[PDB]
Amino acid sequence: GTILIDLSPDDKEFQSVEEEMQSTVREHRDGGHAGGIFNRYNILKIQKVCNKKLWERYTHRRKEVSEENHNHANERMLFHGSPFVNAIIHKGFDERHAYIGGMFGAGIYFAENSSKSNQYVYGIGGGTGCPVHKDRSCYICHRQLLFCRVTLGKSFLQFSAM
Amino acid sequence: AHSPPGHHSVTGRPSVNGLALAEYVIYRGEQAYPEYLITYQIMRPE
Ligand SMILES: COc1ccc(C2(CNC(=O)c3ccc(NC(=O)c4ccco4)cc3Cl)CCOCC2)cc1
Ligand SMILES: [Zn+2]
Repeated sequence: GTILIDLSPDDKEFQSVEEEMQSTVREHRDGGHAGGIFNRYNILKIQKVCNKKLWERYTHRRKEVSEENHNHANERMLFHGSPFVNAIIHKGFDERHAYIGGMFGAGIYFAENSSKSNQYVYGIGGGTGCPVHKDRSCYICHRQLLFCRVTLGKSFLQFSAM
Repeated sequence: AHSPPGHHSVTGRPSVNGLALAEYVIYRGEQAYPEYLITYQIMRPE
C-alpha cells in the first residue's frame, strides 16, 4: 500500500523539512545519555510517504474532530521517534500497539523538538543504542524519524514538571 | 488509554525547562499521518 518518494535536496519541500528538523534541536537534561551528544544532524534522505488508504482514514477522522471543535482540527506537523517507524509507514499508527505507559499515559507520542524524538529511536531512554555498536551516541549508524501530520482537536493541557 | 473526556489529545507542556517545547499524545491511530521519513546521523560537535 505504501510507496516512498525520495525528495531531492534542491526541492523546497526537502529544505523546509530539514529546517524544522535542525532548528528544533535542544539540549537535554541527561547530557546526551539517551539520544547522544550533538547540536545538529547530517540529513541523508527525506522520503514522502504515500498511502491512499492511510490518508483517507486520516482525513475522515480529521473532519469528525474538526466538526467537534468549532471547525478546527488543530493540525500540527510533529516528530515521532521509536523503533516502530518501519511498521508505522506500512500499517499506519495503531493505538493497539501503543500500550506502553509513558508520562502522559498509554498512547501515540509526538514531539516539537526533533531531539526529543531522537531520544526514542533506539527505544525507551535510547535502549542499548545502535544495533551495531551498542552506542546511544553513535555517529555512524543511520537513524530514522517520522515528521507527521497530527490532528490534536481539543487538547487537554497537561503541565509537566520537566 | 483514551483521551480525557471531551478532548481529542493531550498536550504535555514542560513548565520547568523554559526552553523545552511540547509533546503530544493521541489515542487513535487515524489522528496522525506519517508524512515524511527522515534518515539521518547525529553529528559530533567540534
Ligand atoms: C520500545 O521503544 C519505545 C519508544 C518509545 C515509547 C513511547 C512512545 N511510543 C509510541 O509513541 C508508540 C507509537 C506507535 C506504536 N506503534 C504503532 O503505531 C504501530 C503500528 C504498527 C505497529 O506498531 C508504538 C508506540 Cl510504543 C515513549 C515514551 O513512553 C511511552 C511510549 C515506547 C517504546
Ligand atoms: Zn552504530
